[PDB]
Amino acid sequence: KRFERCELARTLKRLGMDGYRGISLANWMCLAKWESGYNTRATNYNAGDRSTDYGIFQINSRYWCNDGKTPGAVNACHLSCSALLQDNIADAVACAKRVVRDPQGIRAWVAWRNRCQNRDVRQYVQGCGV
Repeated sequence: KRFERCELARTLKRLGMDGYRGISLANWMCLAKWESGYNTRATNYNAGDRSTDYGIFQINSRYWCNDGKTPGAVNACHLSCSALLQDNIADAVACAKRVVRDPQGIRAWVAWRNRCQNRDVRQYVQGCGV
């Protein structure tokens, strides 16, 4: 499923993302936009370390979810990576919350640093009624 901008903004808001650990909804939108283009079925294979990035937030299998094919990986969100490929993003959001509960926070995603950190992300939630 490829969410429409505002559709996703309200979806994230309903799931408790707005201001979760100090992160505004606009930042989460900016993350999803650059990570997957709002696409829940997005996946990126990293041939170098044999891990795969899953879903709307492109969450990595080495640490966050289990796919049974990433060497010496852990499953911190205690989810099968399949859970991160559903149209319903509740499980993915629970995992994204787990990710930011770590020391880096939203900085865990290099894409957020490159495309959202110290940028104007207001645009992502304008007109969405959030």
